[PDB]
Amino acid sequence: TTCQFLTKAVLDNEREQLDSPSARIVVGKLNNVGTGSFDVLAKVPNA
Amino acid sequence: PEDFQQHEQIRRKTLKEKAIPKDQRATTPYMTKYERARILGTRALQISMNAPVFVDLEGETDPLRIAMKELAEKKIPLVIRRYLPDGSFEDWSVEELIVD
Amino acid sequence: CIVRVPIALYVSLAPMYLENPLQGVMKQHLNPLVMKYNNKVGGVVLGYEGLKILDADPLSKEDTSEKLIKITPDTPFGFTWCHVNLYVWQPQVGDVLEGYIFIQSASHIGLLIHDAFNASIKKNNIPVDWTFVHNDVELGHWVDSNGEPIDGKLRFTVRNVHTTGRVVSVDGTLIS
Amino acid sequence: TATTLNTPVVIHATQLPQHVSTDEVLQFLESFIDEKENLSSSISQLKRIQRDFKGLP
Amino acid sequence: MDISKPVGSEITSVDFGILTAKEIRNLSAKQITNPTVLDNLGHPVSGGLYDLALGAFLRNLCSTCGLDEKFCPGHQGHIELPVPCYNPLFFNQLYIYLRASCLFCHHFRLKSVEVHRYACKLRLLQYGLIDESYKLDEITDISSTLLNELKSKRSEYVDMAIAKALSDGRTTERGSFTATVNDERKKLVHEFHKKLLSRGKCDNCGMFSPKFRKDGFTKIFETALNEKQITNNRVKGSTYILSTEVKNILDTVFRKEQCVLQYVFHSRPNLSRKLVKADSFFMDVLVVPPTRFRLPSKLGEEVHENSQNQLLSKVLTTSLLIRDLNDDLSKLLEDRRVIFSRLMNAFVTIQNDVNAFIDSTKAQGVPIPGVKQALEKKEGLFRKHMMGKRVNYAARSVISPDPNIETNEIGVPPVFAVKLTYPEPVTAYNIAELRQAVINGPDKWPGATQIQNEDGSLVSLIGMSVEQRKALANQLLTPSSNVSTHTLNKKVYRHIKNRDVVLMNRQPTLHKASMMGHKVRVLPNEKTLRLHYANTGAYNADFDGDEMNMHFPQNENARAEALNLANTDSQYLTPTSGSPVRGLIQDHISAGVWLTSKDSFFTREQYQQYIYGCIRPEDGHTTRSKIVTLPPTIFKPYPLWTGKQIITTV
Amino acid sequence: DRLLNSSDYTQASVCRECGSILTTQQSVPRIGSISTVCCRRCSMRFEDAKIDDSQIWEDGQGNKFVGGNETTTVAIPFVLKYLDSELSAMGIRLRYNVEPK
Amino acid sequence: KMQYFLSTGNLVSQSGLDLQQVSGYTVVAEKINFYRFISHFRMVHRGSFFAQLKTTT
Amino acid sequence: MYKTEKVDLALNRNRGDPITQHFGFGNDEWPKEWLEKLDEDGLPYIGTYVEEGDPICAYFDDTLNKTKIKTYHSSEPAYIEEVNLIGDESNKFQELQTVSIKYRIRRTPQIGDKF
Amino acid sequence: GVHVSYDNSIRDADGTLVQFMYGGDAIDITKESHMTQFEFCLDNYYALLKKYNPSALIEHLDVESALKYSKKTLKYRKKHSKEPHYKQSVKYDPVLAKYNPAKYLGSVSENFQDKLESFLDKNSKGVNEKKFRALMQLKYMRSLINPGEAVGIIASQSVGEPSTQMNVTLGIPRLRE
RNA sequence: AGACCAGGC
DNA sequence: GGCAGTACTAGTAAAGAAAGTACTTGAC
DNA sequence: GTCAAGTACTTACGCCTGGTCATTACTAGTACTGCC
Ligand SMILES: Nc1nc2c(ncn2[C@@H]2O[C@H](COP(=O)(O)CP(=O)(O)OP(=O)(O)O)[C@@H](O)[C@H]2O)c(=O)[nH]1
Ligand SMILES: [Mg+2]
Ligand SMILES: [Zn+2]
Ligand SMILES: [Zn+2]
Ligand SMILES: [Zn+2]
Repeated sequence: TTCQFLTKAVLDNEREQLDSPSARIVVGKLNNVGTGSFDVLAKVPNA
Repeated sequence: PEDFQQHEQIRRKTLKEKAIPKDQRATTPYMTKYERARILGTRALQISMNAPVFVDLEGETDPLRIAMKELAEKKIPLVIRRYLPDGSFEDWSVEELIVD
Repeated sequence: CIVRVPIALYVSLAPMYLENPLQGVMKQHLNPLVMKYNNKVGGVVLGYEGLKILDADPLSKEDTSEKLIKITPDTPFGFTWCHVNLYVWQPQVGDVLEGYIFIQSASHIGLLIHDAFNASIKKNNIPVDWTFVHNDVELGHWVDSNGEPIDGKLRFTVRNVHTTGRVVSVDGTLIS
Repeated sequence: TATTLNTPVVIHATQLPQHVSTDEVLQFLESFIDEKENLSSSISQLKRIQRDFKGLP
Repeated sequence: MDISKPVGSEITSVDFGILTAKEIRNLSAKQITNPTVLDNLGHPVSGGLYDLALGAFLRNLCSTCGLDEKFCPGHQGHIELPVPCYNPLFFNQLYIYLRASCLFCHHFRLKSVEVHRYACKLRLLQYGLIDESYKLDEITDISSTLLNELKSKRSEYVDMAIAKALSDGRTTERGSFTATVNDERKKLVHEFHKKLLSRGKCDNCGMFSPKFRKDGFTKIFETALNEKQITNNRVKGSTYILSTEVKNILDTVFRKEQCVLQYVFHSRPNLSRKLVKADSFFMDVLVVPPTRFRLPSKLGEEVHENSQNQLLSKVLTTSLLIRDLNDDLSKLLEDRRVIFSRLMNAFVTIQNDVNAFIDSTKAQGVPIPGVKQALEKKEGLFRKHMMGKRVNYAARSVISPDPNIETNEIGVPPVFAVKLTYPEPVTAYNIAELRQAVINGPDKWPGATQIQNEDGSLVSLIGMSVEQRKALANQLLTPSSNVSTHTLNKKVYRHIKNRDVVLMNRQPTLHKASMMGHKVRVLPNEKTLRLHYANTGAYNADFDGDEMNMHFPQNENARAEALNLANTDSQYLTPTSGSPVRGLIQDHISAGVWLTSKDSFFTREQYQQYIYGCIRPEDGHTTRSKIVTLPPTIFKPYPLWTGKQIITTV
Repeated sequence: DRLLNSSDYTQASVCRECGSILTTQQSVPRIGSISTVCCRRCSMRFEDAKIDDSQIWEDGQGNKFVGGNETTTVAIPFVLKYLDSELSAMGIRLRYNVEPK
Repeated sequence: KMQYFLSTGNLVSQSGLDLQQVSGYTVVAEKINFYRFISHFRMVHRGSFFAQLKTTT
Repeated sequence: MYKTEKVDLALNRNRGDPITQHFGFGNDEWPKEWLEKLDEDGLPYIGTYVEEGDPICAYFDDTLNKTKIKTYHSSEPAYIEEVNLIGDESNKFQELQTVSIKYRIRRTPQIGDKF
Repeated sequence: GVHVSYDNSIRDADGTLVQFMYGGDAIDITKESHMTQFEFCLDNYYALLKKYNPSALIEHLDVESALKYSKKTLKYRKKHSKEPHYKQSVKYDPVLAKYNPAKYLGSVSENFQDKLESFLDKNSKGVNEKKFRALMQLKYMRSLINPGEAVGIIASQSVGEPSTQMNVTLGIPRLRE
């Protein structure tokens, strides 16, 4: 029922944080499960 | 000039608030199976894009075997930012994390 | 009219500059920025001064040498915010720019500002009583109200600044 | 040309521009060539303005 | 994706809003006006559905960006609907606020203090104050002076509870929206709409409003007042109605009750402070999609126009008939009735066309599918082209069983080893083996099919001789002459080697061990995949004609996951019970009964033949660099071993 | 890699203050000028807004006007762009607000 | 109109016949085999309505 | 495996127009590479070996003044067994527009074949 | 979207909390097979000690603290817990609810403690009694579940895949109810 | 890109 | 020699044997 | 205000390879021919 949850989102003016795995494939994000449950930082020696 | 100066301070006050200090961190001291698979993958992308290799290349041409060799002597200059569900984070470097 | 802006820029960082992160921000982003018209300041960048990488974790000092760069998940290139001062030559309207005359033609009196920046004064900006001669030896000289050729310096109010093309140009006017 | 490898992603002026005098420009141009020469078409043009507030060609 | 082309910006969130009519007159490239798609001689007519301002169409440059077919993204256009019509996504909620509202004072028909009771409980549910909304309800024919004193203390409790919770580190000024406050908000709006619809008289000024009737879609009716209670409307001192008048009512109702409807239509606090309007429920402008997204199908000469062009033409056909019906009214009973009864029928058919464009099941007249039904089910858009997709760099073939493969490897054919390819950027440690691969060519394993230059350019090796191809082998590790591309290096799309990774997959993927990451080993002879027998019970794979997929991952983040994380050696135990899924199956189990029997005795030539037939130290199975053996079970008359003692030294 | 990178990867340009996938488009440059990426929604008409020679650009029709140059490229799937095409035909607006602003 | 019935299988009837299904009346004789070919002339079917049905009796 | 496809040059016209597409070779500078597959009638020889990209038939076009060729759109090689000249039945006697061509494909039993 | 967080506390993608610990003990199903096979792990003591390496894994740990509170609760529950559950004002949580089991050595579940102290009481078998209980608590801690595990996919594949193997309702009609 | 038909596991 | 009848032509317009919740109209 | 059957909109393993047939009536027009 895609356009029943669609109307209930636009009536609520519903902002979503793109957390669910079904919402991060529609918009093309890395998942928050497993490998994408953290970030990688690189230690650079010079300031 | 005035709005971005205020917005930069809010972006950096609410990012220091989410920073857990090194003596108050309480996650696991081990490096998980998901952190190992991304450290070896992110480094092998860097090695193939001409990053300075810190280990000796004994004829190995695979960029993923080199990052596996760098992890054995702990010569990977990377840091895991372990996210908490609040939005807060803990900075664990690869030299601190113990394997297996 | 050289002015100082401190800016904040969000730039990439390739893995070949992991040992030299200050050198990689300069060569990739700041060195192709000098002597070009930048849109988001309002002039031509002369040079840069005081490059500081904003460290990703806030719990360390700015005194520290080792800093953190957040790696993109898809690509090995890092990304970081950086602060640097730009000394940038910005001309605007109404200012008076001392220039050195470069083109002797009947269409536009071309002049170089600071011997680097192109400029010109259009014919409709030039009044009626300033005439031009027909030189056949070499494109001659402009006889002004004093009855003498103009050569060297010519101060003028600025009408418009051409920013869209390759180099910057100063549409100037001689009337006030 | 005009890529995230060339240009900054987002560029902001952080503070209002304040005008510098002649002495800070000549202090800069003797110091910005000092670190860089020790973009060569721009160093060929930065010396033209460095030799402008001092002398004359 | 290209790892040598980064991106600095990321989408953080989305939010669903109503696209207003003022935006899509500024958004629009060009308004399209006549219901002819393309005229004679194959050109698209200017002003129609296929237009050059809406995108480059069929070997012709665009009229908005001036680009060709491959580079024009397509542009937004619109039509001008002459009357405001009903949006079918919002009609079930438009018919709630068209009902339940007074037509005389233009509030709702509730009392104004109970409409205020939901105005400030929903404000507490925008912020993270699920518990303070019930303390608010504990505040208590009636004169209208103490009701202002009642509305004051309820409004001061909210402004104190929001101030306290935002100060005590709990709620952001963007509010808190968890899952269990979505429960209490959906429970509260459904209670509010149910109580609006059940009112006899308007409790602000006490007289009746005529009840509206909806039989089906495309129309609204109001009923005449009863023959009994017309007396109430004389002591205060059926009909089809127009969609401009329905809008004229609700442009007054939403203004007299602006302080309440801001919280019904917002889950989170409205930081934009935009007004909520009745123009949200109507659509005075249709947006036509870009012409890239409605290109026609083609099968030889059988070229048919798209279904959306068939539906947007019928709106434009009615949108010109409704203007030609205004010819006589612009000139001006019998000359007036026949031109008005045919104008009102144009109001219904332009509604029945704007419904049928959006929803095909709200049409009437096997129907042409609308824009709702390109999204709904399997064979929709979320389930056919978002959650599941067709992929590049992937093969499928019948599997044949194979021993002599090291239980984590797959056996790939030569003709899969030629086609599938991997981008290796050239470095100081590649130009020994990646110079040899580019010399071999597209048809010599291990070879290469393409080189990607630093500029993003791409040079194919297919139509090239070997003398032209060795010259490009000396082009790989060169310093770039462009300063703008000085940190980029060339990528050689080499073939799949024996060190690459492969993700195998057999349908139905009932659990995660039915999609594992195998290593590779190429095989010289035939066109089939080769699967070891320890993997045959994890995929539930037999060999009576099974075919199964082979996905070849394209970067180092994915090679490090199907070797370490989605690996087939990590999937020994299944997480259902903790029981293994991997092991030998039919001939090997029947052979260990005979080998480990007491009758099995082996002489010295037999015993040492079975060890090197399975260990083979040069492939790296032993751990000693020399095969150690045991003393035999029997020493006299001649030395014999045992099948127990086979597996002991194995 | 499967569902995004090797199926329908595109680096489309996004307006930063609209959050709009399919609004921004290529400017038609001049002789010697460069073609910038620019927005249709947050750009005002030039005769409506009566300038510094860099905020002004022009369509292919000849409609020269001045406005939104706050835009950038984001890696999306192409089917997200087709979703916005269908969903804006319904009258629904999507704001793809991006983090570096 | 018989060639349309035989090439498609679709039944077009205004005095709608006594049997339930409306499509799937003609099937291509394969000649992919001879055991295939003689099997078409001995097979019986119950109906296409009984195919998309939940019972088993 | 015997596969047959019908190449037909008259499914893009109607009602007595001049037939714009004729089998055979025209008088232009068409490349002499495909005399190996095709006869002088623009029809292929019996028994020849055809892989992907080889021409199935040659026809001269009148509206373009060019000898186009249709080609064999299959990745698996085949041999041409028989070529049928399907002639049209009418009172006006017509040049051929329809040709049926049968291919044979060697299916030697490879591995992965079901017995 | 439900998954193990770094709190060892499984929760949904939007942040709402499903459970405080996976299974009540946060141990992985694919790592807990030989966890209570104490007769197998005693016979293979010197070979299992190499793969867990106890001496090199003390510095990043707190060996001292979780073992003490695991004795405050084991002594309390043998003394109490003859009464039924409604009378038990417990006064002490288990060491999983107070101490991180992935960092604190000896922070084990109560069935693991009550089965190790039931095994090692009965039979008395150069490995002594205390070096075996110090290696099972290291075997327990390494057999913890990692943060980030897609648990609810695994939990829903562990029901949907054995359902294909299939006077009251029964089977796949019962799972639909 | 649908309809119907024939299969594969 | 030119008129009108037909036969065609290409042209542009209409097309019956399963499970559950949720809304709601019926009487009282 | 309310129970109460009645009316209405929803799903209904995975993906894989083939083949087929997919607008029709009619209506007005230009041209063909029989005719006087
Ligand atoms: N999801 C589906 N899987 C199928 C289907 N048909 C076959 N299969 C798969 O292929 C395998 C075929 O097994 P069979 O249906 O032949 C049962 P059978 O008694 O023949 O097993 P054996 O006697 O051991 O060969 C089985 O493991 C299924 O997982 C189907 O229609 N759907
Ligand atoms: Mg099978
Ligand atoms: Zn365009
Ligand atoms: Zn009223
Ligand atoms: Zn904009």
